[PDB]
Order: sequence, then C-alpha cells, then structure tokens
Amino acid sequence: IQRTPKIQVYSRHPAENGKSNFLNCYVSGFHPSDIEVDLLKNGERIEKVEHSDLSFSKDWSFYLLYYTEFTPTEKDEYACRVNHVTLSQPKIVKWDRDM
Amino acid sequence: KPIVVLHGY
Amino acid sequence: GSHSMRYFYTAMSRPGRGEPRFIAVGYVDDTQFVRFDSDAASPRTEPRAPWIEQEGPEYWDRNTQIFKTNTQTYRESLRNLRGYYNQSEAGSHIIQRMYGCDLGPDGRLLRGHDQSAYDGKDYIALNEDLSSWTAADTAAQITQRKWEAARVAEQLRAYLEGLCVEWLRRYLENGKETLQRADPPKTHVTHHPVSDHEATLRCWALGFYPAEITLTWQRDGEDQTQDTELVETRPAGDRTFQKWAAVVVPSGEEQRYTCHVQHEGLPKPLTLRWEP
Repeated sequence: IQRTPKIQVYSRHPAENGKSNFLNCYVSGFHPSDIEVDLLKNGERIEKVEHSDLSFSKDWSFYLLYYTEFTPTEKDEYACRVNHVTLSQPKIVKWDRDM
Repeated sequence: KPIVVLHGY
Repeated sequence: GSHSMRYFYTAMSRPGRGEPRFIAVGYVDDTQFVRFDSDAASPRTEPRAPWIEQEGPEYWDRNTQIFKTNTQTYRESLRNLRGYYNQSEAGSHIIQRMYGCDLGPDGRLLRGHDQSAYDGKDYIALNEDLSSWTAADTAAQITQRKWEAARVAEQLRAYLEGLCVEWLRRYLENGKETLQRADPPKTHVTHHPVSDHEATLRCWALGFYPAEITLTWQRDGEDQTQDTELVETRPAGDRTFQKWAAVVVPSGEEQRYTCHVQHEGLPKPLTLRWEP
C-alpha cells in the first residue's frame, strides 16, 4: 500500500567550484505524501531550503523538488537526508558531480 | 480555470 | 497531444492532528501555474507562473471560493470513504483527483480526463465517452450512484469540451513565449572507467522543455534497451528538465556505441558518440 521515495541529488547548472549554483534534491514515486527532506552541508542541515508544491504522477505517486542556492567547492560535501514512513531510518544520498 | 465544486464521494 | 491542462487535488486525513489538509495545483503541460493549500496562514489561490498574474480579481476570488468549498467537500468525502471500507477513525487516508483536457496540434479536444484514487489505488474514473463511469469496487459503486444522481458526468463533459479548452487556449496565448517555446537539450557524452576492461558511457540531456524526450544507446546501430540505465527525468528548478542514459561498454569498443536524442526543440534528432 505504500511506496518508498526515489531520490536524486544534483545541481541546476554544471558544477564549477566557486561559482554560485542551486543544489536540488528531487524526491519522487512515494506514497503517502508526508515526507521529510533536508539538504546537508558537511553533515549539517542548511536553512532556508525551499520546495515545490505537492503534485503527483499518472501512477498517483507524489513528487517534490527541494532546493537551495549554493557554491560548490573542492572540499565541501553536500547531501540530501530523506525520511518517510517506508524507511527504517533516514536515508542520506550524497551529491555526486557526475550524476 | 478549475471546474465548479462537484458532488462529494 | 500538443497541449494539456490538468488540476491535481490531494486531500489527506490526519487523526489527532487537525482536519484533513486539501491541496490543489494546476498545470499547463509541464508548467505549474496555480496553487492552493488549506494549511496556509491565509488560504488563497496563488499564482505560480508569470503569465497567470494578469488575471483579474474575480478570477482569483472565484478560484479561492472553489478551493475553500472543495476543502470542506473533501473532508466529508474522506469520512464517507472511511465508512465504505469499514476503516477505523485512527488511520490517515488520502483521496487524489486529477482532471483536465488534452488538445491536439490544431487546438481541438483530443480527450478529457477525470480520475480518482483512494490511498494510491484507482477508485473511480470517467470513461473516455465523458458519459459513463468505471468503479473499482463496491465502495466506488456508491460514489458512482451519487455522481449519477448529481449529473456529474454531464457537468464534466460540458466543462471538458467547453471551459477547459477555452481557458487552456487562453493560457497558451498569454504564456506563448514559454508554453509554446520548446527549449532543446544541451547534450554531451562522458566516459568513466569501471575496471581495466569496461567503462561507463553516459549521455546527458540538460536544459530542455517540455519534459518529453527520448534518450537511447545503440551498439552497431541496434537499440540497447535492456543494458541501458535511464534515470527519471528531473526538474532543474528553472522550468527545464534533465535526463541521462548510461551503458557499460568493453574498453576499446566505445565507437560501436551511439547515443540518440529526440526532443521537440531540436532542428533534427542528434546522434552523439564519446569524443576523447
């Protein structure tokens, strides 16, 4: 009866160190709609993260985009922390430049 | 523009 | 079809945490244009695309009346559905409804839609005739009887053939510089060794609108559908979309592989190879 979220973590524009960009976490294919999503910089929750309005796909599963402005660097690690009723513990997906 | 409110379920 | 309008309604019960929440969003193609959320500090219909902002006070008042009334109607419907399934007052449940119209390239009604789901399972749908219903089970048969008594199918047919199409065509004109502009994908192929004898070829499509796209890998001119990893198309956040397709290939065989891209914004389909 319940569907676990798919998770993608990526940037709006191609990543260039020292250049401002937007960090995106797209959660999709989940049901029911309640979901917790945070963006992390070096393991720490970023403030002022926004998200799109709740909508759903033809198969009735929900999707949301979480996003924040950011400036990638060589060293800083970014990630997306997702919790849903289908998950035993929060799922953390790291940002990979080539994904 | 949405349709007017329709009967409930 | 060429263009579509859809509204998506979600109502969610939450026993012990207030009355059910109602959210409505409206889309033309892959562009959202309005929202309403009953949980908002001041619930009202709000614009989400620039081309809708020009609509007058009456439009917004009418939308907000409709969605405020739906908030109440949907709370009653959730109570009713709980009963149809002998469910306890303790669990949380969701009704979803989607409806709207599809136009072909000439702007004529291709077909209309009205579909509902309960807890993510199809519940009741208006048939393509816009006249009769398909009910999933004996609970949905009760809803069907109500809707037949209330002449719901007749009301929907009139909307879908009339106001839906009229308003869709209005929005398409008012938003023509975005809604009727197909932005082609920016494309490239990357190469990532996985072992001494294999590497991943990844074909990227970025910055495209609308979201519809075909990305395929071929080996020796033959589609590699089983061996291709295709991520879900994802929003960039600036209206555009992103996608990639990947194949693991034997090292030294990279030139037997071609990525093929089809999208509405391209002069012609692309054939790309890895370029060392």
